[PDB]
Amino acid sequence: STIEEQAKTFLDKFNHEAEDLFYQSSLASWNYNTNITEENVQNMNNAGDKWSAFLKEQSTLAQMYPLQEIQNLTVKLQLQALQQNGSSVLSEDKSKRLNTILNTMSTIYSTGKVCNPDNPQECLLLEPGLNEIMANSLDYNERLWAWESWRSEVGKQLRPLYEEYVVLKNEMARANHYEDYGDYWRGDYEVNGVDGYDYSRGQLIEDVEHTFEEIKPLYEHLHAYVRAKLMNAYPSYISPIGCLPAHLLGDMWGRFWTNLYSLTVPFGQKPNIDVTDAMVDQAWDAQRIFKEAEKFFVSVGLPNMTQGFWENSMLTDPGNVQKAVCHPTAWDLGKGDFRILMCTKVTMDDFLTAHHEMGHIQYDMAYAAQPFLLRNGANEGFHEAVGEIMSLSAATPKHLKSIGLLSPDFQEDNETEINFLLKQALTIVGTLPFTYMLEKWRWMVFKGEIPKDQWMKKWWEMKREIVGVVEPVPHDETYCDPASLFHVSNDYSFIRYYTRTLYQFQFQEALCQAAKHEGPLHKCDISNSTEAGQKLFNMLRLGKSEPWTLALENVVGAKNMNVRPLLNYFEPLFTWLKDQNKNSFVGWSTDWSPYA
Amino acid sequence: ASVYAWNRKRISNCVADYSVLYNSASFSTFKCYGVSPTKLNDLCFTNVYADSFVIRGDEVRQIAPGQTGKIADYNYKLPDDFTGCVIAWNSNNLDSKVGGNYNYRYRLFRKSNLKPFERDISTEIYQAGSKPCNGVEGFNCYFPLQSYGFQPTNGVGYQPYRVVVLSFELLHAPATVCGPKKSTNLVKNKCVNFNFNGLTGTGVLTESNKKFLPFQQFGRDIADTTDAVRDPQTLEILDITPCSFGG
Ligand SMILES: *[C@@H]1O[C@H](CO)[C@@H](O[C@@H]2O[C@H](CO)[C@@H](O)[C@H](O)[C@H]2NC(C)=O)[C@H](O)[C@H]1NC(C)=O
Ligand SMILES: *[C@@H]1O[C@H](CO)[C@@H](O[C@@H]2O[C@H](CO)[C@@H](O)[C@H](O)[C@H]2NC(C)=O)[C@H](O)[C@H]1NC(C)=O
Ligand SMILES: *[C@@H]1O[C@H](CO)[C@@H](O)[C@H](O)[C@H]1NC(C)=O
Repeated sequence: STIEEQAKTFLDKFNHEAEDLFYQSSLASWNYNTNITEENVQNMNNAGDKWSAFLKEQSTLAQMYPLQEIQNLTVKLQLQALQQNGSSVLSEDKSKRLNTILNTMSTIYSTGKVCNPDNPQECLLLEPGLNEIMANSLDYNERLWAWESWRSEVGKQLRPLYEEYVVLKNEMARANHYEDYGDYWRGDYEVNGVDGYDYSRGQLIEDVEHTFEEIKPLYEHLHAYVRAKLMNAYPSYISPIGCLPAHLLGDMWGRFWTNLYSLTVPFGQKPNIDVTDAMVDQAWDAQRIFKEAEKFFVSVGLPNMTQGFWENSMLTDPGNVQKAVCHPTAWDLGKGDFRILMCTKVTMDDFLTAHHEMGHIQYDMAYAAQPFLLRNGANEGFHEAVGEIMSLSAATPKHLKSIGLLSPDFQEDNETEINFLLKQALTIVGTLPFTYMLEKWRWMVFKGEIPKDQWMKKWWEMKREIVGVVEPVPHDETYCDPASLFHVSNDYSFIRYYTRTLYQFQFQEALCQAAKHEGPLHKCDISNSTEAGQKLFNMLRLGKSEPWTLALENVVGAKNMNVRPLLNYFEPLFTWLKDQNKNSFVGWSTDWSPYA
Repeated sequence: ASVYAWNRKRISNCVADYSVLYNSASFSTFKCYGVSPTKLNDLCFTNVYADSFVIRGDEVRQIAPGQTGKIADYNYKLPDDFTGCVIAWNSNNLDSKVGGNYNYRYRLFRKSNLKPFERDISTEIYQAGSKPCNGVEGFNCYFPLQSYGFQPTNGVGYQPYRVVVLSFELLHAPATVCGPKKSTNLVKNKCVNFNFNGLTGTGVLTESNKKFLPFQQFGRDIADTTDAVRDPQTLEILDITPCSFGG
């Protein structure tokens, strides 16, 4: 009666009831998200604590098992999920104080209140309106005022709150034998099993920027081009030596340059690739869109969709008193239950979103054969990257023409190719610097070697080197501008978005090579190539049973992260940028400011 | 019944029609290992044994010769040389409950693998470690019996399937169950060959006026040559004459 068999029997007892309870809870959650009503609300409680009232006890009894000698790596890894102290290591007062501070910070961040002084009785929130008006306009006064007001009424009273949150999170990190909460986050990309596949938390810190510097010549070029368009859009507001302010990026944070794409259009003569008029003319309902997505998925190589999903899952227009939130989600309710939740309509964007959600469902089924504690991806980014692969391949013009979205006699050329490529890069490679700098700043703030004074101003100079942003209004210590973001107060690791883009680029590039296609990467199509889908499913079926480094070995030949697909994809854009902004000089200056 | 309490039935002394069930589309799985389903109606055994229960959909492949699994080892076991057939069909519409078909249970833990054609219904608490589980479950205690979470939405694999396995025993005692025989029509005044109730021969059949006692089946005149028969259905006496021949 060795302890290994005792642990195996404990897992066998645990997993069945855990699956049953998780299935019940997920079914209730899906019902409430499909039936917005008070009756479905209390049910959450009736399950919620119960889940904990089942999980914590199993976590309570997952300590006397000596999880240090089990030969089966799968068994030890599965048991490691239950052998987690969590936040229970802290005292009750500390835990309740942390919970209260998280609640208040999230509520105050989500309840941003800015009233225009002319009409002080009508404030505006993060919901459309002020953000919508300032994100789509051509002005410097209103945008800057809105940015300052938002950073003032969210930053003033959250600086001590975020400080206390960070220090208590770090304290509980030491409470769980972690010298830093940054290491706690990096533990997702941490494996110490098979030799040659192990990864460490410290290595990832440098590896994140090791693949980041190579896009600096490209991204800056776009910025230079943007700056060129800035000299064609903003008269005497951005110096050619310097760069643009925060509120002129199109968003209050400047994560993406989509809001600035219209200003920086490369060639507006050629219309963009749009076939939504065809689906409206051809009467493409939600059913037709889902059927075509299913057919393309089958052509790729994934197994055909099963029944039950087409009836239980909602597809379009909650409509009447039977209301439902339809934010794009793919629900893996467990026990062989997979459903979609998204308002599908007659749009190519809705087509791509449906492709994304159903690819998420397919990936969920791919590792559904894994046990309850292994039915997840190797890391956070793999799920979203896999979901986005098919959406990327479902928008290629060749794919549209094959299923007859584009005209059968359509003819694309270099002008629309360059326009589309720049449009994609303005968001894809235009967000990597901001994501990397935010992740690094969060790494320092969790590690805490920087003092509390070195929070704002350091940020506001560091953003100069990476994102290329000047200060429209000063910020010394009286706000918390970085802390006033959605993925800063909800305890969300921000490296997932950085990793997802690189993973999806690598997978798309590898599929394009091993899919029998010729030409540029942006026009690559994986339709009717079942070998590529078979290799993709070989990757997907691993789930959590294999390390992420070992997972990154079937579709792609590199277990680590590389930047080569990023440069290869935007090759025509890079060679157009090289001879486009010849008059101006690339790079920005960190000394110039709009006020000086 | 339960998988570990499989319902056992003995069938003997009747005529068994197999093609009637074989020619049915309501059975999801129909696997025969002894002989072909068509040939089954020809030969016959001395008795039949039926094991009936309902299991999970994914476990149907577990019940087979040379197959192992939790059901195949701790709930019900079959030998490698099993003779007979297995018939399974979905019971999601009936057995699975909206509130959960937790009435059904399966044996998850057992000290030893079950023997072929053997049933275990023990409810003794199982022990996985050195600590003796004295009554109430402790650390190394796990219940052998686990319920079922059948729901209307559980995927095809989790739907409960009704499974019945038929085995045939042909002990040296006289056979008691056999398939239907099928009888043709009757002709007269023509040289034909016949197999009346297993008695075969050629000749021409005519109407006669002999008076059998109520228990004879045929008759012979002398030198032991059959001359008359009684048809098993109409129960009338027919006379046999050899077909004409000569030089
Ligand atoms: C998934 O695709 C396969 C391949 O077409 C489907 O299999 C056939 O589908 C057609 C039309 O959908 C039917 O007329 C055939 O009878 C199917 N044959 C078989 C052997 O299944 C399959 O039905 C599709 N899955 C679903 C749920 O529709
Ligand atoms: C075998 O079954 C047949 C079918 O019913 C029987 O034939 C009928 O028997 C009844 C009995 O009164 C008669 O009224 C009918 O006229 C018969 N039908 C015919 C001759 O075509 C037959 O008797 C049965 N054999 C038995 C009982 O030995
Ligand atoms: C949604 O919930 C309300 C409130 O309990 C109930 O009256 C209604 O029947 C529900 N509808 C569905 C489709 O479940």
